[PDB]
Amino acid sequence: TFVSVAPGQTARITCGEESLGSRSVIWYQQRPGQAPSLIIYNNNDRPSGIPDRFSGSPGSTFGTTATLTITSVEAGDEADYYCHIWDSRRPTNWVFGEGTTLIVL
Amino acid sequence: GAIIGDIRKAHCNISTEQWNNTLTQIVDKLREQFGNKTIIFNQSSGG
Amino acid sequence: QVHLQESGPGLVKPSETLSLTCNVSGTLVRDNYWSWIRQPLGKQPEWIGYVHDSGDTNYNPSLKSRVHLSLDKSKNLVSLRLTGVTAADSAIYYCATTKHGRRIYGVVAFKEWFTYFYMDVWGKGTSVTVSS
Ligand SMILES: *[C@@H]1O[C@H](CO)[C@@H](O[C@@H]2O[C@H](CO)[C@@H](O[C@@H]3O[C@H](CO[C@H]4O[C@H](CO)[C@@H](O)[C@H](O)[C@@H]4O)[C@@H](O)[C@H](O[C@H]4O[C@H](CO)[C@@H](O)[C@H](O)[C@@H]4O[C@H]4O[C@H](CO)[C@@H](O)[C@H](O)[C@@H]4O)[C@@H]3O)[C@H](O)[C@H]2NC(C)=O)[C@H](O)[C@H]1NC(C)=O
Ligand SMILES: *[C@@H]1O[C@H](CO)[C@@H](O[C@@H]2O[C@H](CO)[C@@H](O[C@@H]3O[C@H](CO)[C@@H](O)[C@H](O[C@H]4O[C@H](CO)[C@@H](O)[C@H](O)[C@@H]4O)[C@@H]3O)[C@H](O)[C@H]2NC(C)=O)[C@H](O)[C@H]1NC(C)=O
Ligand SMILES: *[C@@H]1O[C@H](CO)[C@@H](O)[C@H](O)[C@H]1NC(C)=O
Ligand SMILES: *[C@@H]1O[C@H](CO)[C@@H](O)[C@H](O)[C@H]1NC(C)=O
Ligand SMILES: *[C@@H]1O[C@H](CO)[C@@H](O)[C@H](O)[C@H]1NC(C)=O
Repeated sequence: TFVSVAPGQTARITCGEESLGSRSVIWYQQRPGQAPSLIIYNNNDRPSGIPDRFSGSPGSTFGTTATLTITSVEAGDEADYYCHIWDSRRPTNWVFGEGTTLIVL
Repeated sequence: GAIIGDIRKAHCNISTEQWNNTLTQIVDKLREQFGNKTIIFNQSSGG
Repeated sequence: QVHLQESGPGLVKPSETLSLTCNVSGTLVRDNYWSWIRQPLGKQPEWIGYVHDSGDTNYNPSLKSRVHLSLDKSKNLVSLRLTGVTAADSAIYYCATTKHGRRIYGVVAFKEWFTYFYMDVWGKGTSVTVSS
């Protein structure tokens, strides 16, 4: 679950299972030796303190998979990314998915 | 086969004021054939 | 600027009623919701759940055996207690707040909505390990 992307290029992160029903994806990041934080607090809505560079897919998809698109990778992007699915079909899952460690050369 | 949408039971959509619009009409005419808010609508007993 | 302090003996004997404490910073416990997160060293984090006074005392469905959360309004402290610690409990814990979020996808009266929680802030945490 390791992704290698050169600086300044585009990156794609795939997390979660098939889109059986609607989702409300929550995106989290983990910094080595530092407390986590938040990036996206909804399917597409974002909080303050971050520009509109980040993008995501809506939750009105059936049979697809949640994906994250990152462009213009910088030195500060080196962190472990986690996804949290929220389906109306399955109960609330208390275990996060396969964390993708994105490394920058 | 299966469900691939959302679990949402079948439902019917009537306007909220239409049922009162027709109510006042039959009610006013009912005062003629029948003795004149004494009008009560109740569900059937069943069977 | 939000900071918090934790505690812990460091070394915990097996099969001991371990207790953990977490304080607050400015925000009172009555008008806020708190959650605990357990993360094994180097693996994905695991969510214990959220606890709140006056009814909202839901725990982790998977365990539902030895978890016990309590609140102290006078001291503004929240305590986490486990009975019968095992060898797999060595993990970093985090006490932090959470924010609600609503989504409706159907009829308002037929329960087609589930509240989703996101943690705006995260705690510093304290390391807990078990040895002999
Ligand atoms: C028969 O009568 C019943 C009621 O008696 C009526 O039920 C209604 O069903 C509709 C189905 O569409 C429900 O509408 C949904 O409502 C919620 C909440 O909307 C809020 O926000 C709007 C303003 O935006 C306000 O007007 C409203 O009052 C609420 O505050 C939303 O979840 C739905 O819209 C989102 O989801 C849609 C489906 O995925 C998307 O197409 C849409 O874009 C909306 O956003 C989604 O995509 C975004 C993409 O960026 C994303 O950011 C969002 O997070 C989200 O994923 C939808 O409007 C309505 O609530 C029901 N009524 C009540 C009272 O609750 C029936 O429709 C009516 N007719 C029939 C034939 O049965
Ligand atoms: C109603 O109940 C029936 C009976 O349980 C159920 O039928 C089952 O459907 C599933 C659909 O996945 C079948 O499972 C598949 O069987 C074979 C095993 O060799 C494979 O085709 C599939 O494996 C792939 O898919 C899995 C995910 O589904 C992956 O985990 C796996 O790695 C593979 O990619 C899969 O296991 C199952 O055989 C039938 N069972 C019977 C007895 O027919 C049906 O789905 C239920 N319907 C509803 C609507 O709930
Ligand atoms: C029912 O559908 C018709 C046709 O689309 C529409 O004109 C009407 O407004 C709908 N009824 C209500 C109560 O909204
Ligand atoms: C309908 O009738 C039942 C008895 O069959 C009675 O208990 C009930 O109150 C009535 N409801 C109304 C709305 O008049
Ligand atoms: C009518 O509506 C009332 C509430 O106004 C509800 O309690 C009752 O069950 C409904 N049905 C009848 C037959 O009164």
